Amino acid sequence: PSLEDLLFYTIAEGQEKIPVHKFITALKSTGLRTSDPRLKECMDMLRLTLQTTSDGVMLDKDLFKKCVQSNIVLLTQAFRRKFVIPDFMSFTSHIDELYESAKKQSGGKVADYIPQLAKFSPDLWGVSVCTADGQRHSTGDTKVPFCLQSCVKPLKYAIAVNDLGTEYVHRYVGKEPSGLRFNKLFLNEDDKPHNPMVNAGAIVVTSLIKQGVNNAEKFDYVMQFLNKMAGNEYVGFSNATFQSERESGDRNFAIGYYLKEKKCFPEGTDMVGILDFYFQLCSIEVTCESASVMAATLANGGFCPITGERVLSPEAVRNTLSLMHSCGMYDFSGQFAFHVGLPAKSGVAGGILLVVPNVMGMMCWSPPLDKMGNSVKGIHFCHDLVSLCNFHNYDNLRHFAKKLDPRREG
Amino acid sequence: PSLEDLLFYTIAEGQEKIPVHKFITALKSTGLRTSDPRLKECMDMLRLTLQTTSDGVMLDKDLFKKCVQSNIVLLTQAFRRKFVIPDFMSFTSHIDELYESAKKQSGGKVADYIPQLAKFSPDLWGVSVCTADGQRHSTGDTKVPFCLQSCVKPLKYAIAVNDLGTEYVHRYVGKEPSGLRFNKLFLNEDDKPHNPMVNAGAIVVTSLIKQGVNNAEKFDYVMQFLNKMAGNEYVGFSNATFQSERESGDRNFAIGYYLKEKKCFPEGTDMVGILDFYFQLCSIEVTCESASVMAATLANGGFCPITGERVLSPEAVRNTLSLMHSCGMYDFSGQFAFHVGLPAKSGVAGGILLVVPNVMGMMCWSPPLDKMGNSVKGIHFCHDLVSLCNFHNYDNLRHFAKKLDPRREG
Amino acid sequence: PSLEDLLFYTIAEGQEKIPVHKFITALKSTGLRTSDPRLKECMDMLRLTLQTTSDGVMLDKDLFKKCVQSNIVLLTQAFRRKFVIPDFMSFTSHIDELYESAKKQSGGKVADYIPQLAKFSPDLWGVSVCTADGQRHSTGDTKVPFCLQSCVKPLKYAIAVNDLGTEYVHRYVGKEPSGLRFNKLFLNEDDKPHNPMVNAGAIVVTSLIKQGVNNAEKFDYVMQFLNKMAGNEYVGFSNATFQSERESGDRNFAIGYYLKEKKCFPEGTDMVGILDFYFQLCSIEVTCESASVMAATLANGGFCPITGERVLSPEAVRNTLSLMHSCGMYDFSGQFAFHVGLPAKSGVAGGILLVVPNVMGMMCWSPPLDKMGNSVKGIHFCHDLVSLCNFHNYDNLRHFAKKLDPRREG
Amino acid sequence: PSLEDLLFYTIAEGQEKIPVHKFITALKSTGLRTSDPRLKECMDMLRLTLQTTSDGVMLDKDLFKKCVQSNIVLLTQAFRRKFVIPDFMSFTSHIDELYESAKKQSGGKVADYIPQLAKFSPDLWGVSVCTADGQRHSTGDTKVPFCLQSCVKPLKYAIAVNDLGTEYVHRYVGKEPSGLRFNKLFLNEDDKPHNPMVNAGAIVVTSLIKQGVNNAEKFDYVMQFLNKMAGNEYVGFSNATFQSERESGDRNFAIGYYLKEKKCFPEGTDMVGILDFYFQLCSIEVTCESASVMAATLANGGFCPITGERVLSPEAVRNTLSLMHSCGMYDFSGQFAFHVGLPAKSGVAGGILLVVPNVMGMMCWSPPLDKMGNSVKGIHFCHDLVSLCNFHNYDNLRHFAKKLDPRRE
Ligand SMILES: O=C(Cc1cccnc1)Nc1nnc(NC2CCN(c3nnc(NC(=O)Cc4cccnc4)s3)CC2)s1
Ligand SMILES: O=C(Cc1cccnc1)Nc1nnc(NC2CCN(c3nnc(NC(=O)Cc4cccnc4)s3)CC2)s1
Repeated sequence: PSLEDLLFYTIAEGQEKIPVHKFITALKSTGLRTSDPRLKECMDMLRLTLQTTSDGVMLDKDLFKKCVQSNIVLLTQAFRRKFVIPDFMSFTSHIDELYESAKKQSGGKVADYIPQLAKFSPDLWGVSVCTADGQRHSTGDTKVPFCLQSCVKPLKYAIAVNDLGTEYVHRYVGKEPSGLRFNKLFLNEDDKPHNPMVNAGAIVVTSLIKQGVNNAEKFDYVMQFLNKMAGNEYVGFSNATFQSERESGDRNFAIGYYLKEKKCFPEGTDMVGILDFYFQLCSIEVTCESASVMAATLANGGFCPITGERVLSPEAVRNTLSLMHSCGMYDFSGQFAFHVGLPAKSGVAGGILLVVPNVMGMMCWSPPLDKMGNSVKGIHFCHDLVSLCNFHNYDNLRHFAKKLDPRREG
Repeated sequence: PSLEDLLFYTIAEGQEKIPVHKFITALKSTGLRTSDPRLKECMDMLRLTLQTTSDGVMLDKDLFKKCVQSNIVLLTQAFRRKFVIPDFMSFTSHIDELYESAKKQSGGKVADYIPQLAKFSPDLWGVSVCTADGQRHSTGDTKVPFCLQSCVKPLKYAIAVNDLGTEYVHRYVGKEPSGLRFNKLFLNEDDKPHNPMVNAGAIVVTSLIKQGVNNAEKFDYVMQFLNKMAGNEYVGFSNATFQSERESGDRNFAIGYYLKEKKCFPEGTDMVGILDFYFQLCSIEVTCESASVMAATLANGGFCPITGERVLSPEAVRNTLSLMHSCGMYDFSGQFAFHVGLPAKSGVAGGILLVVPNVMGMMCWSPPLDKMGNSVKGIHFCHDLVSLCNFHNYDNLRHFAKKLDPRREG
Repeated sequence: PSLEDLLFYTIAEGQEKIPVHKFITALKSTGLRTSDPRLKECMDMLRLTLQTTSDGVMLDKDLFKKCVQSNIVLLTQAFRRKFVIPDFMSFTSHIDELYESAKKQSGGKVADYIPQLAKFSPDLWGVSVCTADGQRHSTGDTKVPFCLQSCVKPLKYAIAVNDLGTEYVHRYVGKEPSGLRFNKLFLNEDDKPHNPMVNAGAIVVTSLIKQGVNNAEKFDYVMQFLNKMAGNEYVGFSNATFQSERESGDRNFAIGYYLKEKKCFPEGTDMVGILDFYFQLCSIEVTCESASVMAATLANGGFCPITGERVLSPEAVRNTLSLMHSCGMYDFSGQFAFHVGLPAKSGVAGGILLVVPNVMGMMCWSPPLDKMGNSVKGIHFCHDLVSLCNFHNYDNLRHFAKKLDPRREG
Repeated sequence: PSLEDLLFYTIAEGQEKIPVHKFITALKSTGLRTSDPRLKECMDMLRLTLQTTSDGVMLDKDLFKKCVQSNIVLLTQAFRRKFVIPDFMSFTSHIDELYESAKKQSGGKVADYIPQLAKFSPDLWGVSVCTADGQRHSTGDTKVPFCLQSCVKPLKYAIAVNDLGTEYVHRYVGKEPSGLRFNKLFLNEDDKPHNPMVNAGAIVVTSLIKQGVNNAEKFDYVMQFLNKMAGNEYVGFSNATFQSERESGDRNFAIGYYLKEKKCFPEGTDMVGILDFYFQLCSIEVTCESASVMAATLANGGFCPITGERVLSPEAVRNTLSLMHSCGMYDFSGQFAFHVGLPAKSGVAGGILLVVPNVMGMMCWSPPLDKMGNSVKGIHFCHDLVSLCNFHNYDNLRHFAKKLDPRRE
């Protein structure tokens, strides 16, 4: 016996050779993408042999085995229906009506704080899925770049905990939501910002990453880090949005100066420089496809699902997902933690970085904000998602009424 | 083939009959207890045949089939390692070290608010486990009764949601934590108490249960409900602490009068009576074993693990562990949700009703409280439990560092 | 060939004969109810032959032919999927999600003008469907009686036109919406009330039905008419709300006196009597199921869908849905006609008698009104219904984007 | 089996030749025209073969399948009587007497506001039909050009909603009829014009189409759009009527200035320029044949029936037909909505752009207006049309007394 031939016969279906197109649509139907980095040796040796013998698209038992030999384990799990969502193509059908039912929520106002987020169309709306096994799906404006704005706050918090540890990082920032009037206090009773998901806490966290080095290297360090979270998909930077947050952030200068007064940074901090490094991290660009892999990295204990690389410590991922649970959606956070129960994080460009732990990561994006600062279609979509599947933090995996469980068979 | 004899041959050893004592120690090894209600028919048929032959206590393939036939389904998955914790014997050993390393915490103050919760010894300490499949283990003072006090707050909330629905119940009480700033206000900004786990909201929740009938019937109904949650194990009532909580609750009279003047009850409420019903519900007695079954009912989507009866709707259990996560441990709730990540609920008698969703339910009890009102040994124990197993709400089930996962084998 | 044998084998599945329950569940799957009046000969001879041999309960070619022969035309088209909605069982599933998402609409104020509409619970909520072919479905509090109030205005208008004709009836009442400046004037520029759906016009309409006869017979005639419109389902009368609307309708007395002054009644009118008759018609009781059949008569050209009886002339049906289109939802009529595009009529009890011409009739009921006077959940439902299917008056039956069309197969 | 011969055998009538005229008159009898754009490949190859062996007008089994092969789907539905109106030739017979009894309205007065609508004869009267499947018929003066005047309001409203969407567009214009003591207020209570079908509302919608660009491009953009709506039939422009409407529209200037005062345009609007663009859009020319195809695109969910192209989004068509229902016939709208129940739009030149949804589009035209501004022969025709068939918005498709159903056999 051998898994290469075991896999060979499962696609061969009693015939003696496999057309390679029949193999890739079998592959593409599992939800994997042929561009997947863990499939690259196999696609290399398929493209080589559809050159080697350009006659017959067809593959004998060793022509198949020489091609899938080096990734065979991940193709067995794909074809033996062992991915976390086994019937991925029903799931994407469901994603599609969830996307298309959120698509007709009219309302919201595009953030017009700066000329750069007024430049985005209200009818843009994209959602991208990446599961803990690399299965992907997108619908809508998923390859359109936009800035994370404060979707970067969990990502930089995780990096800070990864290099520094929870105890150090939480000498300087709290771990609870403020209370839903204190939309306007900077510090809790211990003179620490309430948590890493508010501006005062984010600014303090930004002050802890890669100390002792200038703002050019730190930005690279976070970008090197954000690159691996996305399995090297698109992570960019829009200098346009940086310059306009550069002279329209009197609040962050207010927070920055208030924090310097009450001695909330580590010794030797250049506060004004930390604000610029902060403003830059907010102008970093992604698409929903790029970002959903970042989200799935958090869904997968800190391992990038499409590379197998250890990006974040499990301690870092854990803290980041518990604070996104409770403080991730501005004033809607408690309502969100009750009704949706998923770690999510919103940003003013229209992003919602969503994580369904142990299953998948997501990014939803539509620029029209509601009156608390959260993308309207994102909020609607994430409600309909939990109303349809047992993904809520406190749904039961055995008795879940008439919800769906994409993790299961029939 | 047939499952009854298959089970016969796995116990029989290739030998020709099974001593009845070896069947029961094999049974107890899975963590079940012979008193299990879903095992009643099978233990009935053992007591019948241990009358027939008062020596020759060994059992045929056929007579083994005679007793186990009618509970064979849950006896096989018991013996095929298909319970949520398959190696239950080691897990309780680990529970045992956790219990006995928490046992050495000197500190804490026994509640002396009343002559009845001060009359309890500081050295009592009991921990009880019930898994979603019915496996049980206890260590320490697990069978001595004590009152839930405000461990009953999630339970009566669940009942309320069960009968009325989330939308009705949350016309009258919020669903967010108040904030470690607004721990001293009675109402949120919408003139509703912040959440069902603080006295102002609990009192309001108590006013919604089974309206239109007098307080004697109401108490009976909550007691019937608490009976099903515990699989008909011990739930009692201490008239002593009822009289001493009626004699010292100017706190609740203040809250009640404020809620009654401010139009926060449903119309036709006899507020002063509701306070008595409220005081009554807090004086209800349990043991840690009884209460852990109550807890496991919540861990199990609303099905009592030792009877299989659907007690609470999944909507009620989901909401109840969602509010226990964010508002369950008084001012320690945010620190608790961060470090422990389990829905828990504390009470001044020394109780912590703990839930590991999809795994197990628990009750720890030791009357010495810390200065936030939480049992000292209870808090220490749940820190050590999550520090040892990947039970935290946002641990990953695949990559989890140096933690242990009792759900798996080798 | 034979129409009965053809049906026999289509259900028999090639097997022996048909268990009587298999035919009955097959029947209910088309959406008809065994209570259907045009099915009653077939059900008479079903229980007639289930006394024949108290156990079979299986049915030959010629005993199946024995029962269905006399309704065979209506049963084959039901079983040949030829009703206006062929796959009725998903459609009701969809109605079910529509009902359950509107059920979460918090808002509204229950009418407290009278002690009789304040007595209703804010959470009562029912929706029920009857198609032009008699297929029925219900969800929620559909069997609870409530008064039509001014849902009766289209019905009595229809009665009036049926007996007198369009030209006579519109000597006394207009046929346009007044305009959202003239929501508060009684007469249009021709000294006629603007249309039959506002109180002055309804009051005038009440003055033309069965003139020359006393008010006791007049009420009987309208009740006989409403009986036929509902296929003899529930139509009642609340003398409480009648007595309470006559003691508090100074508005209507003002209207009556003004119309009497300006000579807007037919000669020989006892105006004060017509007001009493008008108040009576507003206190007529229905349930959502009864009233939805009334609606379905209007969807069906004036033929009762569950009896085949011609109740209203097509001239009356056209005009009444033409006026319900433009003047039916008080001040919300123009906004409703735009977005919903369905003839509807709202009433203060919380009813919306809604009609999808050529498809189905409906009645939704929830007592919370919004501040234009229309049931909140009723309005939300009719928004989502049209947001989901191509039922809007000026949707296209061929190119309709991603809307659904329950009228079609695949 | 295969469709070309199934069609061949249905026309051949068991015989072995088809004269080409027998196929073509069979074709016209369905109401299609040989000029139909979705038939031109079949007609190109038809007289190609009446050139190849140009004596012998007859068609073998293989020669018929060479000619009809690329348009076969639309040729079978035509011949299997599967168009929305199957007996088109009786229906047009009915259209003929409906036209001919309306020819008998003496009355009305021709618009003489400008010398260009006074130059038209009161006895001009044309009606043209285009069904949602492209079947056509006309009677009378159907090839005579005239301007849309305010027949353009539904068309440009649709263009705006197609590009802008319902919610944006109705930030600037209401969606209700005002009420008929209020044929004279400019703005409703939210300071928006009542609806896109009155001059103040139309002027505002004209201000939302293709903002930020010059007036020549804007006009071209609307002209390209109207061209697709008519399947590239006649859409013109009367520069004469433009000069006389810019010369005599002080109320529109009155309206324009009032709307400027009350902040009713989007920021950066050159109002006086928007009026000029508005005056141009009103002087755009059509015939009743061209215009009936425009109507049928609205009858057909936004697809031009004689080209198959998607021109308007289904949302745009829906909104434009709801507002033509209720505000389309000036002060006569409510009476028209009641008795006729069809989305229609009238114009000062004498046109009525009529739509029977899911069936057909129409344009009736006779310049004599009545005292509310609607062509008398137009209004009379549309009463008798609905008086004869179950086309009213709230007729029943199953029980309709003694009316006709041209949709049925
Ligand atoms: O006469 C015609 C025909 C016609 C055609 C052409 C020219 N003229 C007449 N129609 C009429 N029908 N009913 C009439 N008499 C009623 C007296 C009782 N109501 C009221 N009276 N006063 C009121 N005040 C306010 O509402 C305050 C307010 C708020 C907002 C706007 N305005 C006012 S409401 C209704 C009127 S007149
Ligand atoms: O006000 C709002 C908001 C609003 C809407 C609705 C209710 N409440 C508030 N909208 C407005 N739209 N237009 C306005 N001003 C223009 C002034 C120029 N015209 C005229 N002037 N005078 C005129 N009367 C006559 O011709 C003859 C006549 C007849 C009857 C009585 N009296 C006189 S028409 C056009 C209107 S205000």
